[PDB]
Amino acid sequence: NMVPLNPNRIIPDETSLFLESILLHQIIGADLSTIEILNRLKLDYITEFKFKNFVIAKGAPIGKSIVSLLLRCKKTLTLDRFIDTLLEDIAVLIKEISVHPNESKLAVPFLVALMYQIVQFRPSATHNLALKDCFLFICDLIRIYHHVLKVPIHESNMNLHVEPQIFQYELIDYLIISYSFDLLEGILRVLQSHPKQTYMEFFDENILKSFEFVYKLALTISYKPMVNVIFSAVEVVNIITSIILNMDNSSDLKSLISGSWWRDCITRLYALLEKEIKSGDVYNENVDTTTLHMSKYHDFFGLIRNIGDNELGGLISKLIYTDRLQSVPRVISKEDIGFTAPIIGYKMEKWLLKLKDEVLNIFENLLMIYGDDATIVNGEMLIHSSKFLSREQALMIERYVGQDSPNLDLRCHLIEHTLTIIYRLWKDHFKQLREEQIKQVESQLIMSLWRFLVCQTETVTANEREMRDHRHLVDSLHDLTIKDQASYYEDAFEDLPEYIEEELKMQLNKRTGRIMQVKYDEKFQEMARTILESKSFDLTTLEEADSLYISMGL
Amino acid sequence: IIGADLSTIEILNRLKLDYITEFKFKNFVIAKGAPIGKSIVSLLLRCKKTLTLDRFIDTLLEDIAVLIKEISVHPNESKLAVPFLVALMYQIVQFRPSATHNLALKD
Amino acid sequence: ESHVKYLDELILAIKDLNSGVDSKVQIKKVPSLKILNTLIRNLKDQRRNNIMKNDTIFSKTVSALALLLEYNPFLLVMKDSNGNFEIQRLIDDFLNISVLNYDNYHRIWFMRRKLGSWCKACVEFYGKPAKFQLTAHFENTMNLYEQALTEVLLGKTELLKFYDTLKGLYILLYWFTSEYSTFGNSIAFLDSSLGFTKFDFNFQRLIRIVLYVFDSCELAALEYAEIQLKYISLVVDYVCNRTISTALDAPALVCCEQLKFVLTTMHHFLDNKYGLLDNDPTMAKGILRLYSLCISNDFSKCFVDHFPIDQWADFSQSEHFPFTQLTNKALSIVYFDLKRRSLPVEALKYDNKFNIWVYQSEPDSSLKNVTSPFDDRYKQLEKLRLLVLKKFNKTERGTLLKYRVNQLSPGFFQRAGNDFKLILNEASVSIQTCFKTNNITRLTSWTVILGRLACLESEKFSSTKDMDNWYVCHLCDIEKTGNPFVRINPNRPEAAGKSEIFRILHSNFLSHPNIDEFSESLLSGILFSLHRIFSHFQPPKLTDGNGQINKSFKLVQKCFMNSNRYLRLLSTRIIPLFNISDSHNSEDEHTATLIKFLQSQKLPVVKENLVIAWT
Repeated sequence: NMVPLNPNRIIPDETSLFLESILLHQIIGADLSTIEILNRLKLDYITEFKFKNFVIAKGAPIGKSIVSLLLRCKKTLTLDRFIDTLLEDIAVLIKEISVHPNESKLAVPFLVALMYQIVQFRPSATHNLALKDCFLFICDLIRIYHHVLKVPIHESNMNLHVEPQIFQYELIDYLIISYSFDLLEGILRVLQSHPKQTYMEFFDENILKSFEFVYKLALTISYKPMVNVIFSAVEVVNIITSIILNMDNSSDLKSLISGSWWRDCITRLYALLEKEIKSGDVYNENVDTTTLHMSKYHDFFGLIRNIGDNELGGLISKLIYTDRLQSVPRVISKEDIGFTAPIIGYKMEKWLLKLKDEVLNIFENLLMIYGDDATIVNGEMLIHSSKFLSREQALMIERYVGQDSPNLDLRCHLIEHTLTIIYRLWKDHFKQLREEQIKQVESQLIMSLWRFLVCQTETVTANEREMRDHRHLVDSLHDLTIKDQASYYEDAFEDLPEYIEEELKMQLNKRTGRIMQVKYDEKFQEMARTILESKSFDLTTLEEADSLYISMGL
Repeated sequence: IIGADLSTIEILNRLKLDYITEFKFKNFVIAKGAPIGKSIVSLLLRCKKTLTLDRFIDTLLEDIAVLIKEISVHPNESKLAVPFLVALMYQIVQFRPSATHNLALKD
Repeated sequence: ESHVKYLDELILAIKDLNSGVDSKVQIKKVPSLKILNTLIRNLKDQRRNNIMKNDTIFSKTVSALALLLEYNPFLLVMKDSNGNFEIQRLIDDFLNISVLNYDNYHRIWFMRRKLGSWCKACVEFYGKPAKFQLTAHFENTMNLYEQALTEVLLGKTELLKFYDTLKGLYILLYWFTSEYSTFGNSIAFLDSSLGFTKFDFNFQRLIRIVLYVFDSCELAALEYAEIQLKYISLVVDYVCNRTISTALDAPALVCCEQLKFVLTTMHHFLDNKYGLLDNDPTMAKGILRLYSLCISNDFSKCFVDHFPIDQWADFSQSEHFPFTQLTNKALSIVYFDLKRRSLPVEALKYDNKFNIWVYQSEPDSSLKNVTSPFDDRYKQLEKLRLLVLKKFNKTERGTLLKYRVNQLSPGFFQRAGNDFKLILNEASVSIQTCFKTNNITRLTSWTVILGRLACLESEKFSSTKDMDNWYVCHLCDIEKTGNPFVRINPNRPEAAGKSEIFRILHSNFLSHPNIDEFSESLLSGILFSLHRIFSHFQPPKLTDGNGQINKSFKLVQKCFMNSNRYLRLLSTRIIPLFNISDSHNSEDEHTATLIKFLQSQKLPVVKENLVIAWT
């Protein structure tokens, strides 16, 4: 039963694999490895930089120097040390060509991207000090680029959108921001999977405050934000909360994070959830931020996620001359970027949908961070939460079913889950909710519960006769998915073994029922019922709960 | 190389060849303002995970040798490539005796 | 064994025990905990080998047992407890039955989706406190597994025990390699979304540390071959759920970092070759899954660059690539497609033997696997082949909803295929004859086609908009905000006048002798049909003055008198649709009629969708 030592192992040098995954590293749509995009850039307003042998001479491609750095500190460090050292060095570079307001700072985006490829090449050994370094670092960089993150909601008269149609530097700023927010996500991840015996370090008031300023610059309630940064900021909020739970000695750091500071998170995050999605004009200047757009004028994927078309990634395939040592880079253009494939809008909206899954689940995570709570959840996480829950009931009904699009099932699963969030709030966090706010939203609460309730008996099919017709009229997308998973996307789900389609006929059927407002899992239905029929609090008037229920029975 | 102050891979990265806008032996894309070194780094990198020790050697030898040639038989262009290409050939060659294989060395 | 009927008796008993009242969940405890012995025995005897490995009968008996614990929801509100967590002393023997079901992807997805319900949902009554201790014990188990994975690097373990330790690795792993719809905050690391949960790259770290452990410790058994080829299967199961599920086109990825990660991972596994196994379509399955994910989208340079297999090419042979027979076959397929759109595709022509574009393969043949099929009647294998190969259709490479109108009755594009009128007339003649008493499945797919095709004859009058370009409609199906019915403008065309779909549908699904009630759900189907056809097309009068509500609004009313949400709310949505108009909303005669209609009923079932319709 020996498992033999292989006396001639060939075990990789992961720092070497890293050196590779750097020198080859290419952003989505680029002509070059983005490292080489660096490697064709000399800049004339930094004659000579050094931090620790990183001379970007007066005649150096910022690449030339950065790749050379990869080589030097490759010879120097071991893996964790090299992660830390590229962090520090590439950062202090990002500063010295970011706080230098007259030079071509297009190294900076891919430098941040390099932060990303670093931290998320070896999030195993990356460590708190340089984590916070790059974190706070590009945070202050985003405070450097106050202009784009805070551009007037509609350019009020005086302010004009007469911009040089320039995703050129628009890319520079936006790219840095989103890439670095994804780097914040990955830093949270190194600590997020890091042992929770050691969670008192990468949390500090400086993390919080830098994020204050940058979060507020991105979720610009007064100006016209962009959806990559909105995604990214709310994702950072999300992982922040994830660790607010996954920190064991939680009371101390929950004291450290200010209650008013989560509050200033969630004012803007409720603001988000109440901002909406106008696909037909998502690639056009729409209404005052109540229309998440990610306009083609500022449009690429992002790093742990690909929401746009990344059309402007193609113009990164014209980002530099690719035949010239450019001093300032090749245009990317806001006008050129963006009847062709509204699947573009559909996948991006499937994101924004998953975004609001993130939002609901991290609102939910807040719900857990406090069992006994404070100003962030003061019945407001019933007000705004159930307001979203009922807004999505009303939208799914009034349009989205029949609108019968890719969104349907994902949205219905996640808003029934936000129903469940309402449920556990109204049961365990039932302690907080006081009269003033249960009166501000008695409406939403009671009738959202009532809507889900008018279903359980379901005398229609209770089977797969023509509720499968419904599975075709709306769940046709998930029918394409059952086809695709059985024919393309499962090693075993070809030649079904006859104990699974017996289940399919009803399971996918109640999936499309949850799409079409009915036949939610008995779990779901009694969740919704018990939220309302909890007579322990007179949410319902006992003499009229009969008039309520008699829409179904009871 | 002594006096060649650089990472000679970067040296190579400073070698564009306009006339030859078409090149490809074992995946060797090259164009007008497209540096010899840009394709050199291209190879080095993904060839690490593709090839083994000696097959890496051989692949460099033969590919960068096709480069050696098609620039050498290209009298119209200048051959700044071949010196440091061959310097690369030497770091290759030297890297180990036992690892390096006589077939590759032959070729 | 007749213990099928033994479990049948137990499930009949639990079905009998509903609740204090007819409706049967009872979220909170009812201390009456009588089926306690049977519930424990469900898993107490699951550790056997007689019919505990069967499916069909026993499998549905276990599905019914899951419904019994939801019919009792949570008895822990006042009872059902243990020293640590009882929900964990459930999960652990569930993972024992998992290592029993270790290989069957069927038996693992079903079991962990129902236990998903159990944890992500059937404790989601509470959330915080139970979830906390559940996650604690989960992390304990993970750390134990990781510490056991070390000393096998040096040989002082068993053989079956090593196999099963690395299999328990895999079982944790697949349990963890689904998308959100399978868990939630129950487990610490599957809680976020948008390209990351606290798992995804805890998991990439898992995968890379276990690649370390594999290159460190190995053995030459074909079962180990399997428990590694399953690992490449899972490292692409990592990405399959991390896709935006793009309808029917190979699902684009949410996160190109899963893309690069899996590229690097299976390419280093091309390197590893640990545990070759015969008769294995898993290898090429994974490679083609990923290439399908990487066909011609922006991920193109991504895949070719971060997973170049090409350096195993060797045209000069008929035994082409070195991994395994059918693997190397399909991999040369993917390779050869790569070369295909690399070189000038004018050098390719459709040689029509297998009708895929082929460039100059070689002067000599040297292409034993150029386009041939190979499978033991494996539809998935050959469909991988066909989709990837014909993905450069350069003709009808589109559709999803219109492609579904054709998927049910396959063999249906044997003609123009693009043409609206062929499906027009075929569904016409179908509802004209194709039922006797039971055509309530295929006729239903024809009604979903009728709705989609109304939305398509809407997509037109705007050069090429036929079945070709149709993932979903615009005026009905691109989701919006604001007053959505702002989009729906009355200058639209008259329904019957500009839709023979309407003419003959009004004849058949609306003048049906049993339209009153033949199949509640089919009724609601043609209901959404009317919904969309009207959203695109001007409304004919509901009532012509002298009565005769238009045998469709009649359906509106009658289903509006449903007994639950279903037909009722499915009716409600379209009242406004008839209202948005002109020349029938001219003197708002339609408006006043439907106002009187919303006040022509008070039946208690319908107050809700009444308030909807009014809204």
